[PDB]
Amino acid sequence: SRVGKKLLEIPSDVTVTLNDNNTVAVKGPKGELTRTFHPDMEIKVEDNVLTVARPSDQKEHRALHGTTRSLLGNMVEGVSKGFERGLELVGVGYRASKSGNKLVLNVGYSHPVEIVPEEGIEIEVPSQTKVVVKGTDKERVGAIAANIRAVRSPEPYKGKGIRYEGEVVRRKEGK
Amino acid sequence: WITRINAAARMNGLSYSRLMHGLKLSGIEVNRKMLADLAVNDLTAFNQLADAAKAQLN
Amino acid sequence: KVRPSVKPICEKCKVIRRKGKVMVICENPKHKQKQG
Amino acid sequence: TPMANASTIERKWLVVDAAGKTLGRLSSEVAAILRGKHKPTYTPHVDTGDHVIIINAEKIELTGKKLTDKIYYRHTQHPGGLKSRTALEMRTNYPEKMLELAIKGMLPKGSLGRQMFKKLNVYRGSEHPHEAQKPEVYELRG
Amino acid sequence: TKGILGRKIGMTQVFAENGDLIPVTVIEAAPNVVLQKKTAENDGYEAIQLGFDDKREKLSNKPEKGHVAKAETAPKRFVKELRGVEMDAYEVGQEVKVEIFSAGEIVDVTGVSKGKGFQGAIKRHGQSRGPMSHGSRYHRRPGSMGPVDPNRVFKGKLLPGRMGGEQITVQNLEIVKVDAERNLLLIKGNVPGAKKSLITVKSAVKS
RNA sequence: GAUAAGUGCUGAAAGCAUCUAAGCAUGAAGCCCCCCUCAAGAUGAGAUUUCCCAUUCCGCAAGGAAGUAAGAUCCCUGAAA
RNA sequence: UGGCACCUCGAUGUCGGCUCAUCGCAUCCUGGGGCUGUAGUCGGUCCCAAGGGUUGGGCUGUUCGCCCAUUAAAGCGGUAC
Repeated sequence: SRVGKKLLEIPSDVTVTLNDNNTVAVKGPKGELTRTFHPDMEIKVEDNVLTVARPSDQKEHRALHGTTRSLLGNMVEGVSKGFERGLELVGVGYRASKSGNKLVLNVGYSHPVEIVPEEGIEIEVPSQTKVVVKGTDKERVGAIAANIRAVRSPEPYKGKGIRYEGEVVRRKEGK
Repeated sequence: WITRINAAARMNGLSYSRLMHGLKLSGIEVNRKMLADLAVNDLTAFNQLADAAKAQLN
Repeated sequence: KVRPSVKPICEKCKVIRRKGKVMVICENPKHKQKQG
Repeated sequence: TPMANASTIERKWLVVDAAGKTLGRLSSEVAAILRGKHKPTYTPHVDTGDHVIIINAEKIELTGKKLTDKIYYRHTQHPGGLKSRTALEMRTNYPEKMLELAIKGMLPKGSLGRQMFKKLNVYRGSEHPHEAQKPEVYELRG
Repeated sequence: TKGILGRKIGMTQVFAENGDLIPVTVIEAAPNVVLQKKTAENDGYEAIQLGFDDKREKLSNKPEKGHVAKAETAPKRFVKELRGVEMDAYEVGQEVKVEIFSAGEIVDVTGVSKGKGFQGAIKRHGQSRGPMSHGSRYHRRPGSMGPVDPNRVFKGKLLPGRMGGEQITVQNLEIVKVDAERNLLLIKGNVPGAKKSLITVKSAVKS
């Protein structure tokens, strides 16, 4: 009933290398995922299943415990397997092909929308309406999906624009 | 006078206030500040009084 | 939208302290309030 | 009968490293050294201090939220000309005058104060071009 | 970038291929000789000096003749720098002519305007008169000098004084024709300065 | 380039949630640059290139006098001033 | 706007025009946003924003006001009218 001390299994079959306190190099088959973890915290990478150690205090070290452990778990899982995000294109013929690694949108704007993808990330286009972004880092995938949806957000008077693979959009009715 | 005594005493590992308390507490040295400064500007006699006070400060 | 008397109205309303300022957020759009 | 001094003064060169020290918690002992309060031959009208050189001025630090709180105003003489810049850009772009302003603020006013300020030296980076004077290290009391 | 300098002759007209009249100004140019080169390590920045319109021997002293010894030319009357150029393709003693400019290029021109002497408020700053009838005794004079509270006059009040004769720049001027045989340039428009002055002709840097 | 009101990403304290407490973004005719002009009396008086040579007398001493070199000015003809 | 009364001096000349202006933001226009009882076109209301801009005449009255014709707009206030 508290994640900060509640550890979970860490096979860490990847080449998890623990450098000095305020840095960890979690490398594996997918790639190299490195990040400094809170230095003030007592990092405990022991055997295979590692953990953190809340030293003292009430309102900050508990938060550090939870955040650092969640970051470590997400990094470990990412360096072994990735995660994707779905975005829909329901609307009036808003097409989306894939010109090379880059993609072009065909929404109501007179000029076409060009989006250069950041490196390391992957985009797949099964259909012009379905865009799937894949990667090994949750933050980057979320940021790219946020940008894509911010290109043309939906509206409350009709179903158009970019969605989130079934996002709950609240619809209004009016004259 | 007080400023010069303070500098010389700090050279020895003390403060002006502690040195004055120790001097008045030990053997009642009734030397004023003027002759203390003369003994500062011509020291190695100033230091002897400083260890005299350090002895009684404990 | 501002209402310097911040106070829950909806049954799902929650009180948050973003950036040292009292906030309320509800799923109904007509409920956001900032202390100030 | 007390001995004043004139043309019998002797100066020295001291190097002070400002890596983790607080801004105003070393610029006061530096000012005291500049004025000359640490010599038994101190005299109030003669400027019996000595030179100091400060290196690594880029590593000084503040506390709290002062990196965005403190503001420096330099109104010119024209109407409406009140300029300002925050402490963060002051440190990233003008560290030398950032330290010099504080040191000058804690010094007396008049011709003697201006000479005492003249005997200061502030540098960025780690090296100084004064090896001919053969300076020596000084460890501040803190 | 690029540029040379010369004198200015006068004004005239030119009928274009569309039978359209356009005013014109004439620049004398003549070959320019590079005299020195400045480097980042030696000087702190990159530039080239230029020389133009040599003068006779009696009008130059010994340091001047020593300076132009390396470029191997006669002493010159005008010298000025020009920053931002490609530091290669330039040697000391090399010649630079009018061909560096093409017919349709855009240019900025810099000079010094004519002097006007001691001028008054109405002409110097374009202020207004007072009425000239109805029992008025206020015609061509500066206005009030501010409020009462400050006990002083602000910095920035506008008063008569010596007017003109400073440095001005006019940008975005086209070139009409290039006449290499006489070393001529034909700009379109007006240009600051009196006749027989020194005019800098540099390629446009946007605006 | 950094931001205001805003919109956000992953994320705990609080097994959920959450724009934030770690961290990472976007965002104005405001702000700092980009454009034009003045600017080393900036007593902190800055830099590069080229010329002239280390004369003669008094004074043990610091110094004090006299002709000069490179270079200027007085004086005269004028205005693009 | 009153109440009350501290520097009244060979006085505490109070209001409108002319010539020159400067500052505040509690924003008239222009820039960026949240809600709507916002299908769009046009709106309403609330935040962030002080860089620039913000009109010619008739009527008698010096004042206050009423009108004619424009414009993106014809903003409130302090500086001894």
